Amino acid sequence: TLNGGITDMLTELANFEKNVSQAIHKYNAYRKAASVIAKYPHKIKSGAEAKKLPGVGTKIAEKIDEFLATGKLRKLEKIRQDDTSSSINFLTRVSGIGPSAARKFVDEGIKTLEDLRKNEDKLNHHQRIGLKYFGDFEKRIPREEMLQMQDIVLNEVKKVDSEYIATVCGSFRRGAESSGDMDVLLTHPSFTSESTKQPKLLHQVVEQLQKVHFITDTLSKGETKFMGVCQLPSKNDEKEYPHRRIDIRLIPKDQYYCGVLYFTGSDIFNKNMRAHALEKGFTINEYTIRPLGVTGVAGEPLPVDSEKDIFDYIQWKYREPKDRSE
DNA sequence: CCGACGTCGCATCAGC
DNA sequence: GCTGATGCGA
DNA sequence: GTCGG
Ligand SMILES: Nc1ncnc2c1ncn2[C@H]1C[C@H](O)[C@@H](COP(=O)(O)O)O1
Ligand code: NA
Ligand code: NA
Repeated sequence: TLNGGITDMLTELANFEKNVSQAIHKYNAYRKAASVIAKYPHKIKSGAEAKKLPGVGTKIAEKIDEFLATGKLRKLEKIRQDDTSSSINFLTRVSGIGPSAARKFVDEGIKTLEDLRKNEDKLNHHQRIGLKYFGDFEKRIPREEMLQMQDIVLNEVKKVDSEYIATVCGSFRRGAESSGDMDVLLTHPSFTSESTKQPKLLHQVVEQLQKVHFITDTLSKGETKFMGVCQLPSKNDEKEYPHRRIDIRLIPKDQYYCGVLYFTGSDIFNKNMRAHALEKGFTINEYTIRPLGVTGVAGEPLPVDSEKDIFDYIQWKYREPKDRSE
């Protein structure tokens, strides 16, 4: 209502720049421009007013002038009508098809899901699974579902080994009523840096979840990370729950809790905590915490074993995930 | 002017 | 066959 | 595209 019309404009140009022009840097720029505006409690009456905000320059200021004066963006309308560009942006929506594949497909005449089904012998394992759950992937995951899903993973991860620590991070940790992705992090005492690579640990857990029919498909799998699809048990009378995305990541006990807080969020929280860490003399790198020197030479990573453990370094108190928004 | 805007493990591909 | 670049996803 | 050395 306020600046929703402008934000929608910037977000469209953002996706265009990512999928069509393949300019991730201009994509992030347009995305950042829409962010600061979405936090502005006032109706932007002119581009000059918007340029004041960090992330908005002259180009975006001029665009707003046209959007308010004419009622839309002239350059944006040409993009929408352009069959070639509008189709490329669509194909990328499919998990597996990126900005490169989408273009290669359109050149061959493949532009829709219907056209994809015909030429399925041209899609790899990932691209096929994506097409299969095209809609199920674009749907949001309610907290209640996340809770039910969590119990299963926790029950199965402990049922296979009591020394397994698994915590679902992300928006879920912050108490979000939604999620859209099930990011799980796990560790074991038998895995601590110096310890040799463990292709048995992650594989062990994955097999157990597939054993109870939770994990349906697999996008990619290795010795440390896992990416696939999952689904809750079919309910009586009612229709079965949609297929959801799930990522499992094995992390050492030395980088576990340090890696937990990072994936716990938020995106703004990481920035504020990264800057404050440097103010005291420490530097965060997702994995460990290093005490830099007078010239900035990071030293030997100091021991970490908990969530508050890291706060007991930068003179900060334990801030609850429900408040780690900013 | 003009270069920096995170990352990185896994699957597919190129070249040798 | 092995090595190394490129594409993809959060 | 937007910022800052
Ligand atoms: N450019 C860049 N650098 C570093 N981290 C980034 C960047 N862009 C996004 N993110 C992080 C911020 C969130 O923790 C996560 C997305 O959360 P999700 O719930 O998966 O949408 O990705
Ligand atoms: Na600005
Ligand atoms: Na895609």
